[PDB]
Amino acid sequence: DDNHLSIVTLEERPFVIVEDIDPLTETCVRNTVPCRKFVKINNSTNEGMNVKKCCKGFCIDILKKLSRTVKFTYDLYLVTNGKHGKKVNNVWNGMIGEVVYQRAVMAVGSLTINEERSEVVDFSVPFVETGISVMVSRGTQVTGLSDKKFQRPHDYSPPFRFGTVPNGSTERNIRNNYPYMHQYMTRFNQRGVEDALVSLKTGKLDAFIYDAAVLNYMARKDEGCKLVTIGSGYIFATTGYGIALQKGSPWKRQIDLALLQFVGDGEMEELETLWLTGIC
Amino acid sequence: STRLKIVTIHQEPFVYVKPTMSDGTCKEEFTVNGDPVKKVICTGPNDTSPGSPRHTVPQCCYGFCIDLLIKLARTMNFTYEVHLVADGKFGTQERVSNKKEWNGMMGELLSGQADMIVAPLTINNERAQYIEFSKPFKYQGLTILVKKGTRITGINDPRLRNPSDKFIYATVKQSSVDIYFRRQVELSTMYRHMEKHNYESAAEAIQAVRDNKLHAFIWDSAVLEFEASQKCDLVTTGELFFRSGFGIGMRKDSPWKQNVSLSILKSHENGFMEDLDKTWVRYQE
Ligand SMILES: O=C(O)Cc1cccnc1C(=O)O
Repeated sequence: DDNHLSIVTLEERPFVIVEDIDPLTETCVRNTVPCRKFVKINNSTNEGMNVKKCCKGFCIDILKKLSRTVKFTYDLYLVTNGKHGKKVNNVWNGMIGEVVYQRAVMAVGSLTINEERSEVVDFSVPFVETGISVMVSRGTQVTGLSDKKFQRPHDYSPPFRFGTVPNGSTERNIRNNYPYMHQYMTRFNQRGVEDALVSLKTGKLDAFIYDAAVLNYMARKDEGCKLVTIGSGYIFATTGYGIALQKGSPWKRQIDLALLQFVGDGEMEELETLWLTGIC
Repeated sequence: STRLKIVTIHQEPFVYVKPTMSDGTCKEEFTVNGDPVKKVICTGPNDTSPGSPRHTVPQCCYGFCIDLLIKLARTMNFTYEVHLVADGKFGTQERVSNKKEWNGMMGELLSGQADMIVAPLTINNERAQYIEFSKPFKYQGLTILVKKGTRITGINDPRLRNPSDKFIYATVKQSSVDIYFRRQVELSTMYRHMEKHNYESAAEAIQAVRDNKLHAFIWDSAVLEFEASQKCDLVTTGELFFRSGFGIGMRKDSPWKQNVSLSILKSHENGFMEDLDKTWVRYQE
């Protein structure tokens, strides 16, 4: 009971991957774990139902290890109110909000550690390195975020076309650090990573600014190896993914030590090889 | 209350250590960007040889970690005094008897000779059991330093995995790399090779590679890549074969720990850490 924890996650391949459950068995097989998703009946009601799904990927493998090593059981669910975490009128949504408002004991997923999130949740040690990277077509001449094509976009004719996926740690950072770039960028907001890669490949976008761990993976997987991150995969505002816990959580110490043991004993490299490899 | 006792260690480019001038102050110098170099007085032993008395002397300290300390002290409004770790070591737990004991900066933090470690101090399981680490102020890893001309592939090179006395490699005693090779049974063959040749300090190891007395030095990538950028007879090979971060070290009940970590995050996010990288780490090639 006290050892059985509500845990929240969010699909973001390859770190978390969501598949439909076998209708004939209603059982998750192979390397997957049960994860449920509250799905609305209609838009004129608050009624919904929990749909049984199955989850796998790099952070799911981390969760299974933590569950075995720290000795807990869990009911994993997928967030439905936002995504990673954003503060709206001083109210947190996404995985962060689930934790802040005690609907989950922890958030396990591709959850970026930053300062304003750390004011409302406790984060584990980082277990995957990330930050902010820039994806372009190969040969695009852009030094980085501080490139003048980004900072002073209208100093060029035609101006550089570049966007991010809004409402996560990347946009929060750009808004705080580069006001003119941020207000220029918003017209190029992309609904998600797959849209952004299509926009790049078809010439609708010159650059895509986003989470380094996801972009570096998408680069290694790109069909034909045409899309690259700048600076051989350079990262601005280096940070990592962390497990988010409630402030003062008594699980933090054992989670931290477990993750550090996984790193120290080489177990993390096996997961990286399993989930994060590509032929570019 | 009291001024915080900061313990650090000599380790360029994070911590430079130089003599004071005659009058006991530190010489005015200017960075690659033209800005004054912030120096602090740091007391430390002048005799660093093993088994000798450790009577201390005022010296000058500066570099990436000293700039970071200054930013922390201004941000959270503490005063401080800096000293160099007496035994010259980062810190491991060793058997004494059935008791165990921490040496180096870890030992000083735990015994209260220090209140905060500000150093290129790797975060690892063994130390986290005893002290509190900040979120990493620097992400890096391990790589391998060799004389130019020496060809080895990396951590899986047969001259490392099937070792002989013809090709000697080593790391620093009582360091996180020492712990790493002792911890993993898969690395035990290399561990037993290195335990005959480990050096008291990184600078001594690096010099032994220049003098063709050490064929390979396994050490932190933030340090080795800086050395390879200044000494063009030395190179790294194989890229990072393990990834780890440096964090600030405090006792688990420090009142400062939440605000230290938040300041580190803030500094990654607003470009301060990048500025430090441009000033101290990445500027030559
Ligand atoms: O980087 C973003 O803006 C969104 C994002 C993308 C991948 C992983 N984490 C996040 C996050 O905000 O936690």
